[PDB]
Amino acid sequence: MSVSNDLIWQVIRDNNRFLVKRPEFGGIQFNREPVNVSGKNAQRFSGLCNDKAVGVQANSPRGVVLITKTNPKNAQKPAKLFRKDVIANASSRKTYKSIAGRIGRTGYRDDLVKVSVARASAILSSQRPKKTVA
Amino acid sequence: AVSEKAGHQTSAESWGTGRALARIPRVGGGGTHRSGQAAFGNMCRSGRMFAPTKTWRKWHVKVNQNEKRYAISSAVAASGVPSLLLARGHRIEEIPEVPLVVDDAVQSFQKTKEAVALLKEIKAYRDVVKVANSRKLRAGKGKLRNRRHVQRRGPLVVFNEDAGIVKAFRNIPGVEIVNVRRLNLLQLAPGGHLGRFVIWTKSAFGLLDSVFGSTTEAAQLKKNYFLPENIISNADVTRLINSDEIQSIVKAAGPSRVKR
Amino acid sequence: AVNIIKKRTKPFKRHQSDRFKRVGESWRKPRGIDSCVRRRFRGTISMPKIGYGNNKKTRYCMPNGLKAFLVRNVSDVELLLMHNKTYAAEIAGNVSARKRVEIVEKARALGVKVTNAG
Amino acid sequence: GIDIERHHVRKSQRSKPASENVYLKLLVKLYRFLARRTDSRFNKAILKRLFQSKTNRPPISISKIAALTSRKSASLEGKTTVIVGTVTDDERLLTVPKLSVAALRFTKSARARILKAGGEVLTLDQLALRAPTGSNTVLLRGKKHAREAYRHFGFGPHKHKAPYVRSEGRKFERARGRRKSRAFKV
Amino acid sequence: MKFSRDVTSSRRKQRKAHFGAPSSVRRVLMSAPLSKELREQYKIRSLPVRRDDQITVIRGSNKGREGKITSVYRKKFLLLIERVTREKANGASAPVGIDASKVVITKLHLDKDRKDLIVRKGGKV
Amino acid sequence: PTHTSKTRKLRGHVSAGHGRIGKHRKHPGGRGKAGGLQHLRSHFDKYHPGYFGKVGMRRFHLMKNPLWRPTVNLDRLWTLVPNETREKYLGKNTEVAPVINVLQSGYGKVLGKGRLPDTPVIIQTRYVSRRAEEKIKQAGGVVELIA
Amino acid sequence: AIHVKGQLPNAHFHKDWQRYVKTWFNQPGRKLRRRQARQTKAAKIAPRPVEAIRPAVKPPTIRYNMKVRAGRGFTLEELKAAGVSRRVASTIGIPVDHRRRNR
RNA sequence: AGCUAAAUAUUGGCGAGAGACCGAUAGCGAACAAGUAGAGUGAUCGAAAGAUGAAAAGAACUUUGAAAAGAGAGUUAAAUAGUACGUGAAAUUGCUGAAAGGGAAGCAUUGGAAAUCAGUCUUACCUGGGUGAGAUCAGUAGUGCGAGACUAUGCAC
RNA sequence: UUUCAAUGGCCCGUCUUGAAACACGGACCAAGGAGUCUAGCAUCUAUGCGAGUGUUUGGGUGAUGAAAACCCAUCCGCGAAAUGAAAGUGAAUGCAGGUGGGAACGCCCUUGUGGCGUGCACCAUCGACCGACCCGGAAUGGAAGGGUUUGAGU
RNA sequence: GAGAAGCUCAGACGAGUAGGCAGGCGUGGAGGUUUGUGACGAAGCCUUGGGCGUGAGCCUGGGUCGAACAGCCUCUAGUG
RNA sequence: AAACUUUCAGCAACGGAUCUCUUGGCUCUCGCAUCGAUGAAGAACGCAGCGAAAUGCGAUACGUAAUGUGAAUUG
Repeated sequence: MSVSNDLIWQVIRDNNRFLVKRPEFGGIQFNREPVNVSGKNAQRFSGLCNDKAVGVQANSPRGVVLITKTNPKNAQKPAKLFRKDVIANASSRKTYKSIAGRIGRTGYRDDLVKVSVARASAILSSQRPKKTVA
Repeated sequence: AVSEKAGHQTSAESWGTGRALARIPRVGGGGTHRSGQAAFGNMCRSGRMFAPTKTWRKWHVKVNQNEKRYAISSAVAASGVPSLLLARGHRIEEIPEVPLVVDDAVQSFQKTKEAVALLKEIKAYRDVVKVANSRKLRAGKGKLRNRRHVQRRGPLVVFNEDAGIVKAFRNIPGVEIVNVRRLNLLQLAPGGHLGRFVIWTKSAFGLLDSVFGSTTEAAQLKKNYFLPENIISNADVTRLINSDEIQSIVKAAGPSRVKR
Repeated sequence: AVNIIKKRTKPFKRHQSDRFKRVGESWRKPRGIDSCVRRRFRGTISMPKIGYGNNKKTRYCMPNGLKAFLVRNVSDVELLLMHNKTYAAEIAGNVSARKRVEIVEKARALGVKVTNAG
Repeated sequence: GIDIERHHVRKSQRSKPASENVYLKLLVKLYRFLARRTDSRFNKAILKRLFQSKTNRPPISISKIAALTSRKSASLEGKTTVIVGTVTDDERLLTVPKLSVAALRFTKSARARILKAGGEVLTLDQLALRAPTGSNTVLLRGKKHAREAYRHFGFGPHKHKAPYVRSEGRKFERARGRRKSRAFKV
Repeated sequence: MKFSRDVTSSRRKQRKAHFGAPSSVRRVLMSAPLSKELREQYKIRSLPVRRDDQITVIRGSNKGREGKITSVYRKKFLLLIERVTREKANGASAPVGIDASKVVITKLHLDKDRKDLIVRKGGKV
Repeated sequence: PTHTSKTRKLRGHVSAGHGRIGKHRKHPGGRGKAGGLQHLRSHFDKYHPGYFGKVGMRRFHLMKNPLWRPTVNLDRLWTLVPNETREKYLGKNTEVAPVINVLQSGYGKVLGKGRLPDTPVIIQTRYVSRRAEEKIKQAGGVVELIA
Repeated sequence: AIHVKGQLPNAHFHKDWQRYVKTWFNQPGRKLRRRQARQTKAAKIAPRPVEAIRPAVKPPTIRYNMKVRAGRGFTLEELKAAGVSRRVASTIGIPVDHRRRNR
């Protein structure tokens, strides 16, 4: 059993919880779902559609957490569908290598490696301490 | 509808030309503010509105029974897709399985505490928390017309036998309980949006086959009813396009982008 | 976002709105049978036309090359984490002082420019 | 100033189906790719007919399909029949031949009779998989002018068309203007 | 959720009934909860207020103020309490009204009718 | 609905689509369909010929129940029997022939159109056309009249 | 005037028809009231059957003579053949129709 | 010659439950002492008019004035809520400030003068150079059968 | 943003061939203010089913709480047969016919605006069948033979 | 990858009353959704400040204010 | 150079728009059937400690008897 990912995208392309669309700037759209890394509303980036999807989130108090969709046999098991790897407090290079290895070198999603690394870098730069100027 | 006599309960006639006044009818007599004022016009204060609303306006809309069953079947099928539930906003990230079926002992529940405990154990209580947090006062004048509060929709419990499950689950905010034999589209696709979180009982899930039947078999509880046939056998167009049967016969891929 | 050129900076005021106070400044197309603005006689006011449209690349862009994305809470600022170089954050006018401070601190952490900051 | 007459400027063809069916859009997407990446006019014809309206896609019957593929000089013995539309049943045909039919949708009775007779029913995506270019395929259409509106279209003097009548019988447009005994006959 | 046919959830009707209730109904409307000791003794949660009832204010600016109910202004839905006043410009002490639900009774004015009401509610003696 | 109506787009246009010369006055050619012989004759004679006049006899107090006689053709006679009856008799060789009661199916007369299988069949009907009876006899069946 | 396609108009609305417009907003209420009324009658006349036994008759005319429907009451000859008096048939719930005859 | 329940109607009266209706020029004419005030001999005609404040706590007292009131005060979270009272637009008006003006003014294009606003530029990844300190890195070893990825234990100091 | 200078700029709406008009309305401002609803019809489009189609006239789950949603039977409406005023009659010679153009497909020639074979839809046309009319027409019946015709037919 | 409702390249063209069509802006109410805004100040109003859109309009800074209000997908109308 | 006129802005006026509410209206549904010569509907005149309009009442007059609640009415 498998409901088509193309069918799911057609249903949720314009109406779903994680889409933030606004008529400003000619109708911009943003995707906020946890298992999407690009941040834009597209079928190739929608993790609710793609069987194999990746996502990067901030981790408390530091580091990032990589969310990946497991084997499609867990499609009807949402509790077993998502695997979360909390990257420890490692250097930026170590984090990039770990993400690149777990995403691209394993054949999972070779096209999302650059996006995942960039998002991880942005999260780390956001988590860095603030040198307040008084 | 407005009153039939609204705007007509005055005695007024037009004064004609030569009085340096608009030819709209005016109230006769004297000794009061209403005297000499215009009436009977949609542009006049305390007059008659343009095209007064009638009660015999068509309020109800008829739908073919086959179309209604098609919509209900699509809503039930959509409820079994985990991505659609997340799309509709149901917090079902940590629930064990979609569709979610519980034991028939739930139908014999007697307390809201038991119902809440079951929801927390099957990880469905996050929807209840979402509904409780989302409860807010309505924006606009609907709060003056017995519609003060608005909130989100929670899980839809479907049962076969009522032994206390309805009373146990009814007080939980956002939770709607319905019998399997009378599934409602307004609850299965609230707001016209598919992907409602539904919790079935064992008996209700087992009776779903007899309620809807199949494409080739007739439904036991719906006479001469068959499930609709789809116009596409496999809706994975990307797989069909990238399959060997097509890629082996297509011409040169061509340039996806051409330099200026 | 680079070399932004405005074809016109005038707001296309409505005809005779200066003459009469009941006539609003919002543009309305003159449809009179003897209207001179509609016929575009020399010396009259200009009418909005599709030819005045700005370049698609530079359209909707602030003079700094960014686009003012409205933010009402912290989550709206997190929406701009990846689009740091194209979208700036405009805090909604109905946001309280506490939430405004939180939004500013989150945008500063994310490196997102804020238009109505301070 | 340039003196150019603008007569055939805007094309009067659909570039997208009016229907909002998601599965129909999926079929359109598949055959958009097929028409672009193949040099077969069959794929272009299917894509064009996918955009057409309900009136422009008349239904066809299994009797009509059987009659068209069982002509003496036909040689359409085992070829697959493709129609972009609904295939209806004809109860007047007591015995159904073995037919391979591909269509948008099938009537329940027609599909059951085809399967019982030993034939096969395919969707358009299945037809695309089996015959990516439409080889050995009999492409058919329903009768476009078989609807009620074409009985009245073109009504006028000496046109022999059906008038729009509230009822049927005498006292209903069967008088002066319709026979010689009453002034004139049309 | 209300299910009875004789119960109205209309805001208009509910407000009309509350603001138009007669004195007998307003007596029941102006009810105050009993103290923890009173609840554990009489097995009653709340009771309609009465004159010479010992109460302490729970909410409002006059928190912690104990005293007896000087008068029960049922027309204004207010309780006038002893020594709970505010000074005026001329020096007169204008009493300050407190809602019956904003105070808790610490000692009841127990008469024969009050005792009957307690037993009717299900209270012990 | 109202939001997709032409009135919402006609807002701001003075004449509301009815023109500045002819306007949208009250009935300028009369009410209803009056004038079909004098000033609407050009429309009546070209689009509704035969409207004016008398043709035929009058029948006082016509009742359609005695005139009730729906018709069915030969190529649908075998569709009136159940599927099991068709599998038992159609195309087979049995000592008895199936009986098709057209009146019970809801028809008054049997008309001759289309073809019939060579298997014999008994047709019960109030009326039957000559061609229908001939084709049924050719197929081997018989027609017995009922009331 | 008439200048568009289609059949000529035939609207019968030249009277004050808006005064006598009948709405069906009370249809579910009427259905509930009738259901409650027959439930009340069933409880009142229990254990007697809610509906009396009716004879089987052939509807008149050639359009409906091939069907069988329910009649009003049994004829006197039918009651005599069944050994039931007409004065006792009503008591035991058997309707009597003096107009109908057995041809 | 005659009687007869039910299914049927119900813009009147009484009671009740509701609304994808109107939110004070709307909705009944009437949300308020409304068929009231008021007009006509009469038949009849027939309005306008809701909101301080949580609580009057509705401004004690002093001073000026014949008084009305003003100024100090006082109450209040608020008197930018004082009963002429929720907020408080426009038309219109007074004071102050700026500018212009030889029988109209208003507008459009361009620039001048005056006034006002925008930049945080050079941030950020990365690296050259100095020192401090650090549980320490490449290749590895053990802990899913080939290739590859990641985590963990140790070596590599 | 204000103002100055240069240049240009007639008061809007309306009827009208023609308005700046010595043609009409407009002293100012706020609020209100005019293609709506219903019974039909016609074209087009979408949806479901399809020689069928329409559950809501009605009945039941129904008491709980049910103006909703869900289920259910017999009539009936429209369509499946037309023609004639009517009595009446009532649609296959054939592969449900032939001819021309004709989508798609298949086979060749070699690059052609190429030939061969069927041929969906649609149009034009020659026929065949049903009803009406005009015939001959070998008490009642009009079976075969026809026709310069006629029908909103097959 | 670029909302395949997408991306990319190239050419030609652009007056308009009556009138036709399409795509959009704005208003009241309804369903769905946004751990949506808000007494640490919602709506409204004023503004000699700022920004976006050809435009209908929208966002924002400052002042007043005191209780509700909004974005997106649909439904609807006593909607400019 | 003032005064005067015009525009804008800040305060102060005139006015009551906008916004938010609403014991009101309108509409629908459900249930019921009860005026009068034993004097109806309606009209007039009076009744309270301070009461003119409204509600209530009738010289037993914002009312008596009886019944129920149980400490108020309130300026």
